[PDB]
Amino acid sequence: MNKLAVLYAEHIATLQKRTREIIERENLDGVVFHSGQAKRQFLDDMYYPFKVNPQFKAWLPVIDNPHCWIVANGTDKPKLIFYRPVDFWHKVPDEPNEYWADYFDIELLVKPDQVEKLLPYDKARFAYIGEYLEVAQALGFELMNPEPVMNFYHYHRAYKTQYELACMREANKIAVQGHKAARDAFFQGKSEFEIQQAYLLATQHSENDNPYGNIVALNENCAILHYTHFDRVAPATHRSFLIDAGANFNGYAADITRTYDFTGEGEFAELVATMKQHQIALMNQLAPGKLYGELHLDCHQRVAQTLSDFNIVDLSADEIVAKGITSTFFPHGLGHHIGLQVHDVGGFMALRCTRKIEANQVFTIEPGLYFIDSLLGDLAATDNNQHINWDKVAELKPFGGIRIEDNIIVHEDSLENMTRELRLR
Amino acid sequence: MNKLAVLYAEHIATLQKRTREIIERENLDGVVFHSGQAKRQFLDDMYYPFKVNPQFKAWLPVIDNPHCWIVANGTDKPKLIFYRPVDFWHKVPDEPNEYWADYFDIELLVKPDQVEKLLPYDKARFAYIGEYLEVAQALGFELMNPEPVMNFYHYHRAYKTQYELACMREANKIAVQGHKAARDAFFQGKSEFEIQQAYLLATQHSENDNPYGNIVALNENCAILHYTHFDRVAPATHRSFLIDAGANFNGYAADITRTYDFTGEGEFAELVATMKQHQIALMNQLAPGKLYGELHLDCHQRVAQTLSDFNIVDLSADEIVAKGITSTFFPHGLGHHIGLQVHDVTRKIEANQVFTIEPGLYFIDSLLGDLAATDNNQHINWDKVAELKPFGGIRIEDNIIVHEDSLENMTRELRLR
Amino acid sequence: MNKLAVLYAEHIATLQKRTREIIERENLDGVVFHSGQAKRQFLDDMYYPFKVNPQFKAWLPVIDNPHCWIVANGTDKPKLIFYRPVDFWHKVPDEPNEYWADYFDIELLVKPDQVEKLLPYDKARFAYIGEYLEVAQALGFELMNPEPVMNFYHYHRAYKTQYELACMREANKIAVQGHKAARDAFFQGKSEFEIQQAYLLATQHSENDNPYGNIVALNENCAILHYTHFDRVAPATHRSFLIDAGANFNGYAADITRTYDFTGEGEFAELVATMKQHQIALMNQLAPGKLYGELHLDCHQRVAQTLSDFNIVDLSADEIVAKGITSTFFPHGLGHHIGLQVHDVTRKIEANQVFTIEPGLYFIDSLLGDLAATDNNQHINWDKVAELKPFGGIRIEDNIIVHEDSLENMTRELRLR
Ligand SMILES: CC(C)NP(=O)(O)NC(C)C
Ligand SMILES: CC(C)NP(=O)(O)NC(C)C
Ligand SMILES: CC(C)NP(=O)(O)NC(C)C
Ligand SMILES: [Mn+2]
Ligand SMILES: [Mn+2]
Ligand SMILES: [Mn+2]
Ligand SMILES: [Mn+2]
Ligand SMILES: [Mn+2]
Ligand SMILES: [Mn+2]
Ligand SMILES: [Mn+2]
Ligand SMILES: [Mn+2]
Ligand SMILES: [Mn+2]
Ligand SMILES: [Mn+2]
Ligand SMILES: [Mn+2]
Repeated sequence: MNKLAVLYAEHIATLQKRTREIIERENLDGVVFHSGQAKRQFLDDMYYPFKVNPQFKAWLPVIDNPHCWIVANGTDKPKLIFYRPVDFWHKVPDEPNEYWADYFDIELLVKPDQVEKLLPYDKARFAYIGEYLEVAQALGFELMNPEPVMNFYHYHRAYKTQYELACMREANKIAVQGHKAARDAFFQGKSEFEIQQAYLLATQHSENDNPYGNIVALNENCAILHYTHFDRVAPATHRSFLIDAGANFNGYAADITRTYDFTGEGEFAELVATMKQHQIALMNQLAPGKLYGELHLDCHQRVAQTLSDFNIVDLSADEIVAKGITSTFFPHGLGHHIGLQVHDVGGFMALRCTRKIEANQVFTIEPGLYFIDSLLGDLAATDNNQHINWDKVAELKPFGGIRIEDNIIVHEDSLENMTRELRLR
Repeated sequence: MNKLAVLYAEHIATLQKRTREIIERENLDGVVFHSGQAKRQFLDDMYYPFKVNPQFKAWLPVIDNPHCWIVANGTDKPKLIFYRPVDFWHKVPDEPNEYWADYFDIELLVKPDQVEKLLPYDKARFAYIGEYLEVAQALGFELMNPEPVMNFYHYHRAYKTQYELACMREANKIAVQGHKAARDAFFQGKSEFEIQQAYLLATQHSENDNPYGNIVALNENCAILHYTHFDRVAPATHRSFLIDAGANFNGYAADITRTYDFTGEGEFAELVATMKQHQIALMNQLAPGKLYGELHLDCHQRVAQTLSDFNIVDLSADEIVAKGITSTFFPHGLGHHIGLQVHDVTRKIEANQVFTIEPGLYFIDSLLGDLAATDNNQHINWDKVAELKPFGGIRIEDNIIVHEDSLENMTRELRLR
Repeated sequence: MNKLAVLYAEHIATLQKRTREIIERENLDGVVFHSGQAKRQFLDDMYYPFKVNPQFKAWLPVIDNPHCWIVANGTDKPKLIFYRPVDFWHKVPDEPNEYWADYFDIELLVKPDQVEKLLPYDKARFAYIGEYLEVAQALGFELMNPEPVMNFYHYHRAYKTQYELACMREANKIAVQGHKAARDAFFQGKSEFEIQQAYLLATQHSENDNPYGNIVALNENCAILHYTHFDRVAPATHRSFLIDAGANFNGYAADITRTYDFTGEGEFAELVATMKQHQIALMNQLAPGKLYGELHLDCHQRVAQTLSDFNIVDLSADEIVAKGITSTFFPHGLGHHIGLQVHDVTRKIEANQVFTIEPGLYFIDSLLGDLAATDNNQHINWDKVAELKPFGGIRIEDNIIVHEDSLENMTRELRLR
């Protein structure tokens, strides 16, 4: 059989159920999900890569097809207007024939402007869920992405079905295959660009195939949080390596990060090691009922406990915390839900210190320690400048920073660290 | 077909399951729910209006019928003993033939005394849930409203089934109709008595149909938190109007309050608009996991803020809260659960619970006098107090359903400004 | 009709469900539970008393039978290999014809070795849960107590099913009978040994039947937390008495502790009454969501308050908790989970869980001596310890079921004070 296919059946049933609750709560005849269209480059004839509407790939693993429409009410079989053009120019895939095809009443669409006769006769009562408000309005839809319907699905999107969890496991598997190849490459001393190419080859992913734009940084670039470029020339000296990169599976994202030392023995190599442990401990705290805010205060606690131990700051943890200086070394959140979207949706009425970690939710735990001169500077401009070992900073500054991020499934009974279980030390 | 009908199924199921968990926990063979009886007036042949046992209508929408009995163990089908006299004096109704009828095994009772026959022969382990202790004892029951069972059912009453929420929506619907007609009557310059008549006609409710005695206050009566009368004569001039009033549907209540300024302008009209903002802002703080306490505090802050911004108290918000002055302008709670009973049976907000959000701001003598004797007296703009005094007070209250994902303000979704 | 009979259905259903949910997650075709075997005494022909596999009885109440196996997946009716040998030397029980029988496909085993014939043909994706590894491997199994499967059931074992709650109620009932008989034996000045025999006779339990090894202590013995021996000879003088004993029902256990003062007046008697308070006060801070750690810290608080009130210590409750001396008069936990195992398999108290709130205050030389070698020696009222030491200590343990709507102290609801 197909473990995935057996899971899918329940996935559909879950979405169907949520579709019924919501159109009732808002008195709708049904919800229409538009996959989107391709965007044309200004004054050109080229297009940007296509990126499906999350709300559409939520139902099925069709992420590379524009002009597809889902119309459902939760009780009847959902309709799938599937775009399958015909023209010798582009290769034509066979009609939908995989396990999910059976769960929809599929109607083939050959021309994007022919969709109206395939849609409901009276559209006034169906909610349009998509980006092209103009096109919907032309077809007769009047309810444009109703906040109530959007927040509803978004709220439940935080609770991953079994098919979703399996999908995400697959995405993690592919992503580590590449996080290791990218590792080897760093140690072989290749450039950021070469390593990035290594990661793509190992994940069999094209650049536009991955969930977000990879961060492949070396030495001081590791401090650029949102580093996007890829130097083509390998640094003179290879010191530090930080790579934030994921992979995709049926529309679900993986979001892993790893920092490395080139040798594996100096101060920095030591710093990373602390972080790893800190990271794993923060990972170990996830449990239904916990408030993210607690793991937050604890991450910052551990940061300060690290800044004090490596004499980066000549104070104690409680004071680095208290005086409020841990944020200039760890300037971002500890984690975020993740699924169909890297920084996934959810939460009571459209990550907070108040939100509660619940079962079947997926998270990233990504604590970090960075030496970001811009942020480092503003610290020297306050009467805290005194309490810091600047000589120590410049001693590490050339390594940029550290980040370790895993993707963890939270079960009612336990934690499943997809990343580490796949053995990515 | 019938939306209420479908949801009812799950209602019964829920109640049946709630019942099982409890007769097992307390080792009972079943629970008996007595609709109640009609109270005769002293020395007279007249009676009081009938008021069904809450514990009884929790199961079905039969609220105008005395001498009715429900006996269930949560496992077997629930047993309904249905009072139904026969005679020419009173109009007799067609047998129970509505959606709910099928979920019970109905036994027609033609006379109150002719009931013991239909009840369980060995009422040893059956608990009697009702007001009529003696009547029960003489029948054979011994367990009288056994506390653990009452607190049990009452705990779970805070968690409404879908059926219940649908009933509540319908009651808010009716109640808003009335609230609109009431507002109209006010502006037409009618009297409290007349505004009240208007309300009853729009809601198609008789006075004894209200889930509670309406409050129809005009001008300074708006400061009487429990104003009971309806003046037959109208005010010389019309300034303010406060109406707290709801309605009923299948035993569920709506509890809605709205305040209005007659001219729509002046300081009071703006104070009501300020209040309306706070009310909505409070309603918007509701969310599963949260402590009502939190909302209570913020409400007092909102009052503190308003008191300062309008120059009622010459102190900053924090100054007004710190000195506990707010409580003399807003003496009651912020809200309560609502359901089968208007005031339904630290505490954390949770899904499927229905609350009222009723911030208020009033100018009450008793309390302003008590304030004048606390020395805070030399901190409040007694001129501004006297200026607004003639308006009485303000209160705005909605009924909100709290879903796991969002809020459903029944009252405002009905477009009752 | 019957009692447990009904609740059992839902018991099976639930374990079935939990099994489905786990075989799939671990990619297993099924799980096999081994009741166990009777261990033979070295070089002899006598055996140890049989002690069933918790994981095995977790399904049905067959705790005295070795060579029994359960094979399930969560979807198919569960498979039961019931060991039932035949021969004139032993009495032969009828075939399993009790309510729990029908929930299984029952295959009788007459000799152990003959088990391979009834077990899964391909044992590749079957997890063996038992302690007899070599026998498993020799049978074909390879998956021996896979950790993620063990941690699964155990996690859920913390949530009892109605049936399981019934069974535990019965256990508490029986235990309380024995706890009252034991109580009287104490006042009648009997020896530890006699008191125990009194407990056993009242609870109708043979020594090996009780959940754990009963602790029956008198005087200074009370300070020995794990007192295992029973004095055959009564104490010269009768001061104090601590008894930690429980019972067994269908595999479920009771674990109650009561401390007494012979005279019923005097420092100790007082100190005991107070402890009783703190125990009831704590038993009341039990509620879904409560953080054990908060209870545990509040207990140590009351302990420090008693150490200060009875002036055992010369410091304020807080300074006592401050210098952490409290850990020398209360060296053990505040409670634990209980169910199929006495010590059942930062944490929050959920509903449908069962806890043993068991606070205590003891005069252990072993620790007082350690404490006297610290600057705290400076604060301790030694002249007071010598006045209590002769009584050993105290411990009041109850078994409470946490429901979502309320709390249920089984022990106390049974009348044991
Ligand atoms: C770019 C983004 C996907 N990486 P991240 O959100 O996991 N961590 C940030 C803070 C760099
Ligand atoms: C009379 C009662 C139903 N109104 P209320 O409880 O909503 N507000 C009170 C505080 C005046
Ligand atoms: C022997 C054991 C079952 N008793 P307990 O664990 O409840 N208390 C300890 C401190 C003796
Ligand atoms: Mn079709
Ligand atoms: Mn950016
Ligand atoms: Mn990342
Ligand atoms: Mn991330
Ligand atoms: Mn009870
Ligand atoms: Mn009153
Ligand atoms: Mn009201
Ligand atoms: Mn109210
Ligand atoms: Mn021991
Ligand atoms: Mn014990
Ligand atoms: Mn114990």
